[PDB]
Amino acid sequence: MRSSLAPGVWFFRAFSRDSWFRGLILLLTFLIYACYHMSRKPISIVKSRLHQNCSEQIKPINDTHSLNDTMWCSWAPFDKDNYKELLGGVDNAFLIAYAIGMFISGVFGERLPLRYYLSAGMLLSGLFTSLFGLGYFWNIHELWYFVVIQVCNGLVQTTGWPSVVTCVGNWFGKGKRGFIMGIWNSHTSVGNILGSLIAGIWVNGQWGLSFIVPGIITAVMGVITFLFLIEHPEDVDCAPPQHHISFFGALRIPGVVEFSLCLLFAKLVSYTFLYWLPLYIANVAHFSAKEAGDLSTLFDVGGIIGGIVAGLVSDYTNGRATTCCVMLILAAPMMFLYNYIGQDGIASSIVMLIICGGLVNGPYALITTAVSADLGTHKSLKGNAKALSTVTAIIDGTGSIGAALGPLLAGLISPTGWNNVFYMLISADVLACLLLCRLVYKEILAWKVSLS
Amino acid sequence: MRSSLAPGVWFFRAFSRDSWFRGLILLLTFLIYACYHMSRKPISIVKSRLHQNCSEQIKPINDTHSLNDTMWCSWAPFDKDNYKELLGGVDNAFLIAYAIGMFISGVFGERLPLRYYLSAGMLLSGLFTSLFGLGYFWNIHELWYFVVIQVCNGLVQTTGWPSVVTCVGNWFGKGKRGFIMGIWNSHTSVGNILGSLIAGIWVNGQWGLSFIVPGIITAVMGVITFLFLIEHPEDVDCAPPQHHISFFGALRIPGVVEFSLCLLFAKLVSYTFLYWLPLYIANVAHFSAKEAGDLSTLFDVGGIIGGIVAGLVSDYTNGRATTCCVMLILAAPMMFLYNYIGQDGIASSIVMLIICGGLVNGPYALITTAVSADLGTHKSLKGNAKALSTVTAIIDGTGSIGAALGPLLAGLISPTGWNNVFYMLISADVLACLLLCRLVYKEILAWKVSLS
Ligand SMILES: O=P(O)(O)OC[C@H]1O[C@H](O)[C@H](O)[C@@H](O)[C@@H]1O
Ligand SMILES: O=P(O)(O)OC[C@H]1O[C@H](O)[C@H](O)[C@@H](O)[C@@H]1O
Repeated sequence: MRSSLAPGVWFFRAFSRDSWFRGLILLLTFLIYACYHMSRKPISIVKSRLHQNCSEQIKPINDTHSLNDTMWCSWAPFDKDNYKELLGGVDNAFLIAYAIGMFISGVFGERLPLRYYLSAGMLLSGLFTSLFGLGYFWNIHELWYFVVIQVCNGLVQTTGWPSVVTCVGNWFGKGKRGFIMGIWNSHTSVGNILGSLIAGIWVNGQWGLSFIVPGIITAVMGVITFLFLIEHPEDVDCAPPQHHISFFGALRIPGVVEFSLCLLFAKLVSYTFLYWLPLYIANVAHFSAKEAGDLSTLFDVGGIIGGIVAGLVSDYTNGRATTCCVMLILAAPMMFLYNYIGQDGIASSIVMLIICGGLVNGPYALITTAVSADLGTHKSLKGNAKALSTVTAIIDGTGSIGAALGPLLAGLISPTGWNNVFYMLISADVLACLLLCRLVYKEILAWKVSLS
Repeated sequence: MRSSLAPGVWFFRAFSRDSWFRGLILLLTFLIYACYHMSRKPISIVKSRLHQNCSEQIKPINDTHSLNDTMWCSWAPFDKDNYKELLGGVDNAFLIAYAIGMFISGVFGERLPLRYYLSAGMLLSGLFTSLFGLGYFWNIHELWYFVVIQVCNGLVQTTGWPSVVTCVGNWFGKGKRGFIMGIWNSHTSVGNILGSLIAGIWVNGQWGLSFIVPGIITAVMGVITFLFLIEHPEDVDCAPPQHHISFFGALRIPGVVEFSLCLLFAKLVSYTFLYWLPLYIANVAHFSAKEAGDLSTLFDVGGIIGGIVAGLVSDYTNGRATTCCVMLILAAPMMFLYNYIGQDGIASSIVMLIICGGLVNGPYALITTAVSADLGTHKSLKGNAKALSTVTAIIDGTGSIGAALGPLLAGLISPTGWNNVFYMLISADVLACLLLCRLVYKEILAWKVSLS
């Protein structure tokens, strides 16, 4: 009768029954959509391996050249002078089929059960990623094989996000916001920050195992999701969350017509860093393809902090739009200085990657809730759920056209120098920071009430 | 309303509230007493490193010899011809202080709370194990340092077992027996089978990190036990388990006087294999000290199977004594054949280690319950709890004198050849299989009732 309860189980018994079921559904859907971004990454890390320089390459013992070849280093379709323009098509042959997939998944998406539709997405997303890596063993040398695998990997892998938002919205109720779901939104950057560390291993050597291993980890987390997913909280009998064509008319609203071209510009800037940075940092600093991949991750370790800090500060100050304009208008001088003096001493680049990763990938997770907060208050009121569904089908529609216009435009300027790429990416942030004609003009208008 | 419950959570919701609390207390006390046996092991794996042969050793670049030395391979007290007799004292300077510690812990043991007495045992058991390994960095060359560390590591590490049996006996109630606690009794062999794989790493080279790392893993599982230990099931309000000097007179009973000298012989045989086998297998097969340590584990992977099979078969057949005499009387020809033709072709030794590990370490976990079942039925009946406590203080008393007589006797015969060691270990099994004058004569007596 002398020994009391231990501190561990006395801590663990404080939490209610509901607060464990709304607590493991964050740990499930964290590791689901992190494993999606781990799958999408290694096409962007192996680009400095499919074409390379035979001058620094040692001569082979096995005679596979004809003494004037210099094409036995390169993989075979990516061999000529256009190794940057024939690869910028393979980069968005995934993204165009992804942008069509997000639009079709707004029709045939709710008509299937969620656990049978998310787990058959993570299995056919781990199949088609690895058929891209089995091209190394079957030594297929054709451009028309590596594209159809991408156009079918883009159309399958769109089952990830519109299932995760419903699985969390059934437990928490359409737009929670706090410190916990500020941590949960780093699930799309943890995926990139360990999709480069895992895939990087096999690069120098047999690169076919850079696509097979993240094509099997996604296939196993497609089984774990099939065994342990709970859609609606009435299943385990927990508590429900506590509650709170017309297209031509939709262009007449003073809303969408200036935010559709603000999600187009924002994602340009983020996705060209997602894809073409492990080739830039290998081409300028003259590293290998393991030192190019592992150095990039310091962009994402700033992308985490830029999502935490801008989420807290926009909760201390009411209105989540005036803290996006500051970071967008401040990102441009930092990436100009990073192109200016950021590739000689590593103490400069380890600072500059983290700063231009905080300032670019920060507001990316914030401007969507910022604009959806404004479009809730209109003459077309909150009761018209179909009207808000259609006018938020448009914004996230052109948001994914800004995806496909990123690396396609980056893979045609890049043979004319890298500096012209950063002029475009600096001009795009200032063209994207023109949301202030509406949201900032309303938010500073409502701060004079602090005088009263 | 179409998606049902998943198979995973529908499986997990079948088990009652009590069956998780009596289910994690096996997973805690498995990893506690496995981490004790991981700590005790690496003195037995590094013995082929503290003294070695300079003939196969390459000559050093740094001049640390005087051209006739041949003692710069050896560690400094273990250098002369008696490197097997000065090490057999360090082997049981742990075990004598352990045998005194088990007897003192029958007096001052219940007078402390269990969670404060098991967690200060796994911390002062990870301190004094690692002070033996800090002798490599402080390069102390003295026999009188490595013994006092052992005589204080033996006296502390006796807090392990008489706390684990009370922590399980409060939940399950003095002697459960089934397939689950047949698996739980392999916790003393999983510790040896991963105390050789972990410690083996640093042997060839800096052997001081063969004692520091299992001196820190025990120190961390001394914290995990401090946070998550539950003694009595009235603490979390589960269900209680369902229930069922006099020393000179204790020698007059027809019991103890022939089982005290049966636990003395049984543990001799097991402990000389626990300690002196990674030196035998390095000395005969002429391996290194990583191939000697990793080959030994195939003894313990037979020690697991010999504990599972003899636990099931003694439940299919009533009476747990006639299945111990078979394995003890059959172990002797197999270890004779293992000394005869078991060190030339590895396909022979990989069979023979597993067979003489099943037949030797099998009944070790079974004869104690076999004798405690018989001593429950006597004229001194089950009500006299102090009488059974005293007459089971004697059997487990001399059980630990059989510990200290093992490696001490093995470290004085071993400079006269290894074959004379196996003659002693073959004679000890036949001298230990003379329990049949009492238990087998009673058990075959009660099988004629199967005729009626
Ligand atoms: O993860 P993606 O495919 O880039 O989708 C982008 C969506 O997820 C991000 O992580 C943000 O949480 C959302 O603001 C954004 O709409
Ligand atoms: O684990 P040891 O210190 O060798 O203690 C020996 C005790 O534990 C073994 O694993 C068996 O379960 C018991 O029959 C034995 O009495």
